[PDB]
Amino acid sequence: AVQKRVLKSNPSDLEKEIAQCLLDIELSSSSDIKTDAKEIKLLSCDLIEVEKLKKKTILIYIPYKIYTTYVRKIQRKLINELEKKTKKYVVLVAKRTILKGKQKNKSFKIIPRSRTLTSVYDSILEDIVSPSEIIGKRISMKADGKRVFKIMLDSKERQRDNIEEKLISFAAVYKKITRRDAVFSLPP
RNA sequence: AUUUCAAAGAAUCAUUCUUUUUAAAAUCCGAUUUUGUUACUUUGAGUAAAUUAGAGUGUUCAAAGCAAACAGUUAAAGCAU
Repeated sequence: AVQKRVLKSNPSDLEKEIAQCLLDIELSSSSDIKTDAKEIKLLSCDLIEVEKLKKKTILIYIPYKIYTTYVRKIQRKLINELEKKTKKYVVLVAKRTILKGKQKNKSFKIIPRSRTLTSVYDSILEDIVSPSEIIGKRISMKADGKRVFKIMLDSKERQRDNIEEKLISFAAVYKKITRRDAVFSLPP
């Protein structure tokens, strides 16, 4: 039934807890979850704990097609309901193929731009911020050659109370995904 | 303009050189090893001597040359029994 329906990965408790929360929204029939949670499929989940230690954050991988068609459409409303159920800070991202064309893979006349490492990381950066929208990107090159990605977000979600912990969370998630340093900001 | 960023360790003087690992496809016993072409570059292979650079070597020195050196008044010694 429900665990097998939701979870792509083999049976696991915390993944099952997210599935349970989505099911809890689906059973109850909350007002603004449009056409239910019910076609959401969980690929896998990871748990990340930030240095500043304000709760813990869950990253959720979703199959690309489900994520674009279902998750992206409703995403702010869906995340807030899931956040309300969930005891920890959740972010949903699309799983994406990464490969190099010098390996000369079987089904490819040239690797698509969508499957390029840089494009994938930019696309994932879009996915994590998603309820808020990127104004601009800037890469600061430290004297010792360390590189810091300064990401400016919108002015709409600036006036939320949860901002800096969320910015820390975005920075944390992107670092866990790829070991670049981030900084995030909101307009003066 | 454009397409795979990096990370951590070990060696070593705050420096430096290095190793490990981070998608995908094919293969071999869940682990193990392969993946455009050319220019460019690295090593190599094979490559007349004389000349040339250059080592060894006091031709009376040097230009040269390719020789020489050692000990023995004819034995010490080495090796054949």
